[PDB]
Amino acid sequence: AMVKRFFESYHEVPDGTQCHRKTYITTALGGICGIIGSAYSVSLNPADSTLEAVARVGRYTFTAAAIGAMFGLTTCVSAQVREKPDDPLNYFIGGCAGGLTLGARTHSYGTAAMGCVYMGTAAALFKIGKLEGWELFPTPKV
Amino acid sequence: MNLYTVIFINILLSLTLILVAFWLPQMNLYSEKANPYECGFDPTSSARLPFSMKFFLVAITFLLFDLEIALLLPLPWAIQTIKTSTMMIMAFILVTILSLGLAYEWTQKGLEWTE
Amino acid sequence: MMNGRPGHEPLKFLPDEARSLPPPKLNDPRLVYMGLLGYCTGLMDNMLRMRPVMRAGLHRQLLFVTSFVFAGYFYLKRQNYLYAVKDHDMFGYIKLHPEDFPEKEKKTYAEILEPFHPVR
Amino acid sequence: PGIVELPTLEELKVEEVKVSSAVLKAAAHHYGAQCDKTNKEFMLCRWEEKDPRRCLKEGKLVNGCALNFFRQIKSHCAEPFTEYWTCLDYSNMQLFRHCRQQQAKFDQCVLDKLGWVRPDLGQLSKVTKVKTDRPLPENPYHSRARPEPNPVIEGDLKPAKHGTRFFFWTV
Amino acid sequence: MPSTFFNLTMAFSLSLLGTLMFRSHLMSTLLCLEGMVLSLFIMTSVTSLNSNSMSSMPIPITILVFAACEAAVGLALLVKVSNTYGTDYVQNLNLLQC
Amino acid sequence: PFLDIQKKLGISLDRHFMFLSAEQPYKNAARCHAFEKEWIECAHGIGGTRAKKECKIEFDDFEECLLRYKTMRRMHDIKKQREKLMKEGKYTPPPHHSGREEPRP
Amino acid sequence: MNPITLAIIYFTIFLGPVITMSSTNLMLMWVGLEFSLLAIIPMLINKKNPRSTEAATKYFVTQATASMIILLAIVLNYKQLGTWMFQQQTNGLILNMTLMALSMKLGLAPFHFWLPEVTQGIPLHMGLILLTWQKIAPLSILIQIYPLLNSTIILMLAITSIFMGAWGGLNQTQMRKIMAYSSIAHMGWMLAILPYNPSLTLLNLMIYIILTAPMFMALMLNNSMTINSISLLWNKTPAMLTMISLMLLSLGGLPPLTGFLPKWIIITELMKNNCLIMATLMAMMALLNLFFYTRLIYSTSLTMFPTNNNSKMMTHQTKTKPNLMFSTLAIMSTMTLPLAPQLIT
Amino acid sequence: MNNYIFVLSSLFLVGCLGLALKPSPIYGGLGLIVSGFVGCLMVLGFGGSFLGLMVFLIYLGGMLVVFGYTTAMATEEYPETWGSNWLILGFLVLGVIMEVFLICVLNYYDEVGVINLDGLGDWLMYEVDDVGVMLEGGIGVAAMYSCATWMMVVAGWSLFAGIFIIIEITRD
Ligand SMILES: CCCCCCCCCCCCO[C@@H]1O[C@H](CO)[C@@H](O[C@H]2O[C@H](CO)[C@@H](O)[C@H](O)[C@H]2O)[C@H](O)[C@H]1O
Ligand SMILES: CCCCCCCCCCCCO[C@@H]1O[C@H](CO)[C@@H](O[C@H]2O[C@H](CO)[C@@H](O)[C@H](O)[C@H]2O)[C@H](O)[C@H]1O
Ligand SMILES: CCCCCCCCCCCCO[C@@H]1O[C@H](CO)[C@@H](O[C@H]2O[C@H](CO)[C@@H](O)[C@H](O)[C@H]2O)[C@H](O)[C@H]1O
Ligand SMILES: CCCCCCCCCCCCO[C@@H]1O[C@H](CO)[C@@H](O[C@H]2O[C@H](CO)[C@@H](O)[C@H](O)[C@H]2O)[C@H](O)[C@H]1O
Ligand SMILES: CCCCCCCCCCCCO[C@@H]1O[C@H](CO)[C@@H](O[C@H]2O[C@H](CO)[C@@H](O)[C@H](O)[C@H]2O)[C@H](O)[C@H]1O
Ligand SMILES: CCCCCCCCCCCCO[C@@H]1O[C@H](CO)[C@@H](O[C@H]2O[C@H](CO)[C@@H](O)[C@H](O)[C@H]2O)[C@H](O)[C@H]1O
Ligand SMILES: CCCCCCCCCCCCO[C@@H]1O[C@H](CO)[C@@H](O[C@H]2O[C@H](CO)[C@@H](O)[C@H](O)[C@H]2O)[C@H](O)[C@H]1O
Ligand SMILES: CCCCCCCCCCCCO[C@@H]1O[C@H](CO)[C@@H](O[C@H]2O[C@H](CO)[C@@H](O)[C@H](O)[C@H]2O)[C@H](O)[C@H]1O
Repeated sequence: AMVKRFFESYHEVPDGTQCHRKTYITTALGGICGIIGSAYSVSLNPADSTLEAVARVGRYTFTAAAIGAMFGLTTCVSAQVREKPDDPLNYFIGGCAGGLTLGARTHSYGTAAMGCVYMGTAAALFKIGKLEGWELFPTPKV
Repeated sequence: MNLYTVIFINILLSLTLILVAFWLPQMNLYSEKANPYECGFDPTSSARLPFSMKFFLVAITFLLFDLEIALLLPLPWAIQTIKTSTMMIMAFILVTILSLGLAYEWTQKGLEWTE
Repeated sequence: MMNGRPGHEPLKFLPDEARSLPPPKLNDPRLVYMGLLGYCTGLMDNMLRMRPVMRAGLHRQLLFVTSFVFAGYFYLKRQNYLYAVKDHDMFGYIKLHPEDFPEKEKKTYAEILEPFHPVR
Repeated sequence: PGIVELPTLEELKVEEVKVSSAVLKAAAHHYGAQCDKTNKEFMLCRWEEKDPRRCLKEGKLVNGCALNFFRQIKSHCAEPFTEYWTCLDYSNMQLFRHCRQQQAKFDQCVLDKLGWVRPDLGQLSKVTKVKTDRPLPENPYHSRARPEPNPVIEGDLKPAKHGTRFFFWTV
Repeated sequence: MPSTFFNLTMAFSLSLLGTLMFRSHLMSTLLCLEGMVLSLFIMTSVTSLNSNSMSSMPIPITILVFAACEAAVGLALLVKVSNTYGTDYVQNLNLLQC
Repeated sequence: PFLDIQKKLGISLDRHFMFLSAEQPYKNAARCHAFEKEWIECAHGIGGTRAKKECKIEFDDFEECLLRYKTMRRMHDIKKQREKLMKEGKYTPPPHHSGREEPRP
Repeated sequence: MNPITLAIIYFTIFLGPVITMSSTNLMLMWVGLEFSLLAIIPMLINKKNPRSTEAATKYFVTQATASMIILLAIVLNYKQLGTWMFQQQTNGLILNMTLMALSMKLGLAPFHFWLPEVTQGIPLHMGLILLTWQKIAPLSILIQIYPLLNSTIILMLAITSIFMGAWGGLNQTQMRKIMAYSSIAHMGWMLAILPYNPSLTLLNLMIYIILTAPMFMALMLNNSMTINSISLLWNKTPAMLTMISLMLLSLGGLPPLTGFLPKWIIITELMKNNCLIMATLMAMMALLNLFFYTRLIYSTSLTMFPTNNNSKMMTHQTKTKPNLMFSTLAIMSTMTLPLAPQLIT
Repeated sequence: MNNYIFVLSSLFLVGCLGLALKPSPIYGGLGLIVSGFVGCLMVLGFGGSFLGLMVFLIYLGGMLVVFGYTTAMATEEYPETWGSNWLILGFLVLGVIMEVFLICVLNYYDEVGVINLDGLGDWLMYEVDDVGVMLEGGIGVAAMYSCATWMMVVAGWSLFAGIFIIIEITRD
C-alpha cells in the first residue's frame, strides 16, 4: 500500500538532508509502536475505568512518538553538522537521544542511561545493516 | 413461488387474528390483574432463576444421536448403489456402534435422571 | 529436501539400492559407542532402582547392550545410504549443469599481488 | 485472446421436430429402434469431438431421421398413435403403465403396417458400435505439449566422499 | 455467487469476533462457535453446488458431525463450570493465574 | 501426506476425491473438469516449483473457468455500454432480447 | 475410568494425530485435529477439581476457536482452487491464517498465554501428553506446506516465543509452569527453521520430546510440583540427581550435551540463508533459559535444602519406579552428541 | 428475484451480528435458529435440497438442548436482549450501517469484484445439466456409503467416542 511507500521515503534521500520529512517518518513509526504497545497493555492489564485506559493509550503513544521524533531529528542534525551521511555513529547519537527522552518522560536516570546505550546500539546496528545489506527476514535460499 | 405464497398467507392469517384479538376487546389494565399467576399467592422469587435439569446427560446424548440419524437419512439414495455389499456393511456397522453406545450409556446409568 | 526425488519409495527404511554400499564394521566406533551407552543405561537403571550398580541383572545389562548395538547397526546403514544418495544427487546435478559449475583456472602466487600489511 | 467462432444463424436452420413430450415418449421405443444408426452417429460425434459446432451436420441428420419416422406413423397409424399419446399425456409423469391398452393397439398397428417390433426391456440401454467415415480426433482437448520431465541421474551408489563431512567428524 | 460468498465470509468474521470478545456467559461464546460452524457449512455447501462437485457433498455433513461433538463437549464442560461456581461466568475461571 | 501410509499399502482412504476432476457419482462431471484435468496433467512429474511457471497457461484457464472473473467483467462492460447507448437513444434491443423471440424448436 | 473408557479414549488420542499425518485431504487433517481436542478433554478434567475444570475449559475454547480458523482456510482454499490441499497458487492470506491458527494450537507466543495455565491445572502425566504427543499433528500439517509459509510471520512468532519462553520461565516456582515455558521456547526454535529446513524442525521436536518425557517422569516419581518439593530429592531419591542435572543442562542447550545440537544446527542453517540477525537474537536470549535451569540445578543437586522429619518414614518404604524407559531416554537425551551426524542427515 | 440470494445472505449476516453481540443465550439461541433457516434457504437457492434441510433440522435439535441448558446454567434475573443495553443497541445499528457502507464502497471501487450490484442474479447458477436425472445433493452425500466410506468411518467413530467422552466429563 501507499503506507509502505511513506516509510520507504526515509531512505530515498541521503541522511543529513530533508530532516523535516525524516522526523515525521520516525515520529509516525514511534507512534505506531506506542499504539501497539498500548493495545496489549490495556487488553492484558485493564485499567480501573475507560478514561484511565484512554489516558494510558495517550501516555504510551505520545511518549513513543516523542522518542521517535528525537531519534529522527538528532540523527539527521548530527549527520548534517558532521557532514557524514554514511556514519553509523550518527545513528548511535540519535538512539541515545531517544533513550534519554524515554528516561526523561518516565523520570528515571537509570532508564535514561540504560535506554541511551541499548537504543544507541540498536540504531547504530540498523545503519550498519542498511549499509552492508543485511536482511531481517530473508526468504529461503538453500 | 407457490410455497412462498401460501406460507405468507399462513403468516398473514395468524398475524391478523392476533391484531383482532388485541384491538377488538374492551381492556381494563391494573396492576393486580397483570401480576404473574401462582395459585393466588405471590411468587417468592423470579421465574428467571436457575431451574435444574436432571436429564442434562440424556440431552447432550441426544445431540450426538441426532447427527447419527443425519448419517442415516441418505440411505434411500445409498441403496441404489452398485456396491451393495459395501453400503450394507457400512449401514450395519453404523447402526451397531450406535447401539453399543446406547448400551454402554444405559449400563452406566446415563439414562437415569439425577436426583 | 530429498524426499520427492525420483525412485523414492514411501516409508522404506532400507531401499534395495542401499545393498551396493559396504556395510558398517561390527566394531565401528559409532557402534562401539552405542553399546557403551546401552551399558550406561543398564547401570543408571540399577542406580535408580537402588540395586548394586554393576552386579544386579547382568541379563538385563546384556539386553541393553545388545539392543543398542543391534538397532544402531541398522540405523547406521540407513544413515550411510542417505549420505550416499546425497552425494549421488549432488554430483549428478553438477554434471547436468556444467555452465553453473565452471572449472576456475587459478593463478599462481607469482602473478597475484596480495597487499602487504606491516606489523609495527 | 482469440475470437470464438460461431456458426451463422443460417447454418443453424433445420426442420424442427416440434411435437410434445407425450408424443415423443409414446413413440420413443419404436423411434429408438428405427433411427438408431443416425442417432448413434451423432452421439459418437458429440462425445468424441466435445464441440457442438463440429457435429452440426450430424445433428441435422438426426432431425431429418425423426421427421421421416413420424411421417410413417402419420400415413399409416395416425389414429392408434393419437389415441395412445393422448392417454399417456394425461398422467402427471406420463407413465407407460396407465395406457397399456392403447399402447398395444398402436404396437399392433406399426407391426402389421410397417413391421416395427418394439425393443425388449434392456435393449435400448446397450452400448453399441457404430461405423463412421469421420476421422478420430487426435487432440480433442486442444492440449499443449507436456513439459519435459527432469533429467534423471544414473549410475551406481558409492559411499559419501570422506563420510558425512559434518564439521570435525572423521567418518 | 460473488456477493454471497463475501457476505458469508463476513458472517464468519463476525462470529469469530464474537468468540474472541467475551462478555460474561460462557454459553454465549459457545453459541458463537456454532455460528462459525454454520457459516462454514453454507460456504462449503454452496461451493460444492456451484462447482457441481457431488463427490464433496459428504464433507459438509462431516463438518456438522464433528461440530456436534465439539458442542456436546462444550456443554458437558459448562455443566462442570456451573457445578463449581453456580454460574457459567468466565471471570470465575481465574484460579490458574497462580 | 506427512506419512505416506496410504501409498505404501496401496490403498485410498482420501486420495480419490481430492479435486474436481476426480470420480463423481453417476459420471456427472464437475464444473471445469477439462480445465482441471489439463492443469493436473501438465504439472505431473515436474514438481511444484517448475509447475508454477511452466503450467501457468493451464492454471490461468482453470482459474478463469472456476472463478470467472473475466467472464463477469466482460458481460458487465457490454451491459454497461448498452445502458449508456439506450439512455442516449442510440441503441434499441432486438425483439429476441426483449422477450418476443420465435422460440426453438 | 473403567477399562473400556480408557481404551476408547486413549485410542482416540492416538488416532487423531495418525489421521492428520496420513491424510491427503485437508478436511481429514482437520478431522484428526478434532479427534485430539475431543479425546484429551476428559483426561484433562479426570480428577475433577476447580483447577482442572478451569484448565479443561480454557483448553477447549482456545483449541475450538483455532480449529474454526483452520477450517475457514481449508474452505476458502476449496472455494479458490476446487481442491482439498494447499497449492503454490493458494492465496497468501489463506496461508497466513493457517499459520496463525496452528501456532495458536501449538501455544507459540503471542498465542501462548493459555499453555502455562492449562499445564499448571492438570496432572503431570497429562502435561506430558499435552507438551509432547499433542504437538505432532499441528506441526505435521505445517511441515507439509513449508514452501508456502511466510518467513516474516514465522520468524516473528519464533523470536517472540523464544523471548517470552525465556522471560516466562524466569519468574516461575511451579514446575508445571516451567515446563510450559520450556515448551514455548523450544517451539520457537522448531518454527524458525521450518520454512528453511523442515528436517531440522523434526530433529528439534525429537530431541525436545526425549528430554521432556524423562523430565516429567522425574517429577512424577515423587509428584514434585514446586521448586521446594523437587529440592527434597537429595533425601527422597538421590540417585536421580545426576540425570536430572544433565537433562536440565541439555534442555538449556549447553555443550557437549545432546540438547546443544538442535540450537547449533538451526543456527547453522539459518545463517546459510543469511538469517543472521534473528539467529543472533535467538541464541542470545536462549541463554536466559539456562539461567532458570541452573537455579533449578542449584536447588536439587548442587546444594541440599532443609528436609523434614516425616521424610524419614519415606526412606523406610520401597519404590517400584521409574520404569527403565526413564534410563533409556535420560541417557539418549544427554550423551548422544558424538552421534550427531547420524541425527541430522 | 434477482436480489433474492443477496437479500438472504444479507439477512444471514445480520443474524451473525446479533449472535456476536451475545445477548442472553435465549435470544442467541433464537438468532441461530433464524440464521439456520436463512442458511437453509441459501442452500436451496443454489440448487441444494438435502443439505439445506439437514442443517436446519440439526440446528433445530441443537438449540433445543441449548434452551434447556440455558434455563439451568446460563440465566440471570434480567436476561439481556439486543435493546436492553444502549451500547449493544448502538453497535447493532452501527454494524448494520457499516454493512451498507462496506457493500456500497466496494461496489464503487471494483463494480464487479466482490460486490457486483449491477449483475446480481446473473451469476448464481453457472452450469446445469439440463436433461440429467441423478443430480440431487442427497446422491452426493450418499457416497459415504459406497465411494467415500472413510468419511463415514471417522464420522461414526467421533459420535461413538463422544458418548464415552461426555459420560466421563459429566460424572462427579
Ligand atoms: C529510538 C531508537 C530505536 C532503535 C531501533 C532501531 C531504530 C532504527 C529504525 C528506524 C529507522 C528509520 O525507519 C526505518 O526506515 C524506514 C521508515 O521510513 C523503513 O525502511 C525500510 O522499509 C522497508 C521495511 O519495511 C524496507 O523494505 C526498505 O528497504 C527500507 O527503506 C523502515 O520501516 C523503518 O524501520
Ligand atoms: C546531553 C545531555 C542532556 C541531559 C538531558 C537528558 C537526560 C534526561 C534525564 C532525565 C532524568 C530523569 O528525570 C528526573 O527524574 C527524577 C527521578 O528522581 C525526577 O525528580 C524529581 O521527582 C522525583 C520523584 O518523582 C523526586 O524524588 C526528586 O527529588 C525530584 O527531583 C524528575 O522527573 C527528573 O528530575
Ligand atoms: C554481540 C552481538 C553481535 C554478534 C555478532 C555476530 C557475529 C559477527 C557478525 C559479523 C557480521 C556478518 O557480516 C555480514 O556477513 C554476511 C554473511 O556473510 C555478508 O553479507 C551479505 O551476505 C550475502 C553475500 O554473501 C548477501 O546475499 C547478503 O545480502 C549480505 O548480507 C557480509 O559478510 C556481511 O554483511
Ligand atoms: C462390530 C460391528 C458389527 C456389525 C457389523 C457387521 C457387518 C457384517 C455384515 C455381514 C453381512 C454381509 O452380508 C453380505 O451381503 C452381501 C450383499 O450385501 C452378499 O453379497 C452377495 O450379493 C451381492 C449383491 O449385493 C453380490 O454382488 C455378491 O457377489 C454376493 O456375495 C454376501 O453374500 C453377504 O455375505
Ligand atoms: C484399558 C486398556 C486395556 C483394556 C482394554 C479394554 C477392554 C477391557 C475389557 C474388560 C472390560 C469389562 O469391564 C466391565 O465393563 C462393564 C461394561 O459393561 C461394567 O459393567 C456394567 O454393566 C454391568 C451389567 O451387568 C454391571 O457391572 C453394571 O451395570 C456396569 O458397571 C463392568 O463394571 C466392567 O468390569
Ligand atoms: C562433561 C562432564 C560431565 C559432568 C557430569 C556431571 C555429573 C553429575 C553432576 C551432578 C551430581 C549429582 O548430584 C550429586 O548426587 C549424588 C548422588 O548421586 C549426591 O551424593 C551424596 O548425597 C546423597 C544423598 O543426597 C547420598 O546418598 C550419597 O551417597 C552422597 O554421595 C551428591 O550430593 C549430589 O551432589
Ligand atoms: C437485509 C436486507 C438488505 C437489503 C439489501 C438491498 C437489497 C436491494 C439490492 C440492491 C442492489 C442492486 O439491485 C439491483 O441489481 C440489479 C441487478 O440484478 C440492477 O440491474 C438493473 O440495473 C442496472 C443498472 O442500473 C443494470 O444491471 C441493468 O440495467 C438492470 O439489470 C438494478 O439496477 C439494481 O437496483
Ligand atoms: C487405524 C484406524 C484405521 C483403520 C480403520 C479403517 C479401515 C479402512 C476402512 C475404510 C476403507 C476404505 O477403503 C477404500 O475405499 C475406497 C472407496 O471408498 C476404494 O477406492 C476405490 O474406489 C473408488 C471409487 O470412487 C475409486 O475412485 C478409487 O480410485 C479406488 O481406489 C479404496 O480402494 C479403498 O481402499
